[PDB]
Amino acid sequence: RHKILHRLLQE
Amino acid sequence: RHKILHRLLQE
Amino acid sequence: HMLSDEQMQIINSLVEAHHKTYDDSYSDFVRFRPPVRRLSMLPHLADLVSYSIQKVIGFAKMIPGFRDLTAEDQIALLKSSAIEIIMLRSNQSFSLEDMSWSCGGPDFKYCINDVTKAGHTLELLEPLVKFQVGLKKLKLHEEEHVLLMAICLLSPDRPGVQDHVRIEALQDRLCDVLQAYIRIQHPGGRLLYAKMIQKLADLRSLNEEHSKQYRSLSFQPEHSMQLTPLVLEVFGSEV
Amino acid sequence: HMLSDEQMQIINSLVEAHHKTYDDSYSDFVRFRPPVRRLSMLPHLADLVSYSIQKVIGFAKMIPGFRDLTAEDQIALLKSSAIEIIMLRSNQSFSLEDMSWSCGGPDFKYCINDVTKAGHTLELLEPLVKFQVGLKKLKLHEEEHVLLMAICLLSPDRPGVQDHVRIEALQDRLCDVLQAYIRIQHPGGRLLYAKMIQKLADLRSLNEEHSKQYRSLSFQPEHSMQLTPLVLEVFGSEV
Repeated sequence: RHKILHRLLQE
Repeated sequence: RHKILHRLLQE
Repeated sequence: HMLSDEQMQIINSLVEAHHKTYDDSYSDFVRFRPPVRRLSMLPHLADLVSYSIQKVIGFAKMIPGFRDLTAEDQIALLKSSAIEIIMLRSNQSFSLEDMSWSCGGPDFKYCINDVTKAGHTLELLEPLVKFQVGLKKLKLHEEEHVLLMAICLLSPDRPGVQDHVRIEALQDRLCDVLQAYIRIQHPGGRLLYAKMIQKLADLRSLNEEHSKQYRSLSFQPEHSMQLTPLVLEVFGSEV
Repeated sequence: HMLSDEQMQIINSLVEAHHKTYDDSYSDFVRFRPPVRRLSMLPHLADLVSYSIQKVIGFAKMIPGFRDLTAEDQIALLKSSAIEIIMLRSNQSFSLEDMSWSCGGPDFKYCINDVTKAGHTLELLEPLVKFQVGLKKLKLHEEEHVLLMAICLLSPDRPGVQDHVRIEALQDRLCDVLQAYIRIQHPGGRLLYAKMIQKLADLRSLNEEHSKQYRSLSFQPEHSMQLTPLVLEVFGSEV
C-alpha cells in the first residue's frame, strides 16, 4: 500500500 | 467497506 | 383530482428534510480550506463536495422509505446517485446573471473560471453548466425540486441495488406525488413533468462523465491526497 | 580534534535541507482548514500535521544516504519516526513565555487549551509539553537540531526495517557528526550529547502514547473522516 508515500518519496 | 457511509447512515 | 393525505405528507416530509439539510446562509463554507483563485481550487471544492455528500446522506435518511432499505441498498443508491443529487442541489445557488454558483459572498462565488482549477475539464463543465441553466429555467417549486432529488436518489437502476423492486415501488410513489403536484398545484406546468424526468437523464450523462474524470484524478496520489476520506470512499469504486 | 570535510558536508546538507523544508514565515497555514477555538481543533491540526508529514518526507529525501535505501525501508523509517520528527521540528516554534506553539500570528498560536480540542488527552499533552520545554532549554544550534532530527529518523530499531545494518551505519555517522560538533563548535556543551540522545528516548514514550490515542480516534469514522489521506496512510497500521 502507501500510494501517497511512494509518490512523495520518488524524486 | 464504507466505514464512514455506515456511521453516517446509522440513526 | 387533487393530492391525498399520504401524498401531501410525503411532500412535507421531503421539503422539511431538504430544509434540515440545506443551509441557505452558507455559513459552513468558512470552515472549508480557503478557495485559491494547477488544481488550485481542488482543496476548497473537495471540502465543499465532501460537505455536500454529508448533507445528501442526511437528506436521504429523511426520505420516507429510504430508512427501511438494507444498508447495502442505501449505500448502493448513495454511491451511485450522490454526484447527481449534488449537481441537483447545487442549482439552488446557481445564478443566471453572472452564470455562477454564488454561495453567500464573493469569495464563494464559483465562476466557470474557478470551477476549472478543480481538476475537471470542460468536457464535463460544459454539459454541467448547460444542465444548470436548462434546470434553472424550469423555475421549479421547492416541492418539485425536493421531489426531483428524492426521485433521482431512489432510482433502482444503479449498479449495486439488490432489492430493485422495493426501491422501484418507493420511486413510483414519489414520481406520482410529483406528477400530481405539477398537475394540481402548478399552473402552466403541462409539459413540465416530461422535462423534469428528462433532466434525470441529463444527470446520467454528467454522472458518467464525472466518473471518468474523477477516476483519472484518484489515480494520481498528489491529487487524491487533496480529497477527503468521505469523498474517496463514496466516489471510490470499492465493491 | 575538529570536524572533517565529510562531516561539515553532512551538516551543510542537513541544515540546508531543513531550511528547504521549514517555512519560518508559516505562510502556508492560511491554506489549512480554519482553527476553531468536541474536537473543534481537529480539522486545522489534522491539516497542520498532514502538512508537516509532507515536509518531513522532503527533509528525509535530502538526508545523504536516505535516498539509497529500499522504498520499503524509507517507508518503514517514515511511518515509524514521522510523529516524533514532527514533535521535534515543532519545538522550533514553541514559546516559553506563553507556553505555546506560536506560528506567525495569534490565530496560529496553539495553547495547551487549543491542543486539547484535537482529540488528544493530557496523558499525551502533558509529557509532550514537558518534552517541548526540556528540549527548548537545551538551546541547541540549528546544526544540533537538524542533526537530532536526522538521527532520530535514521533509527534502525523501527518495526519494519529490513536493512537494519545500513540504516545503522548512516545513523552512526550522523551520531558522530553531532557528538563531534557539540565538542568542537559548542562551548559549555559537555553533557549535551547525553541529554540529546536522552530526548530521543522521551520521543519513544510520546510516540507510543500518541499511537494508542490515535488508534482510538481512527476507529471512529466521525473522526477519521476529519483526517487527511496522507495522515490516515502514514499513521494507519497497514503492513
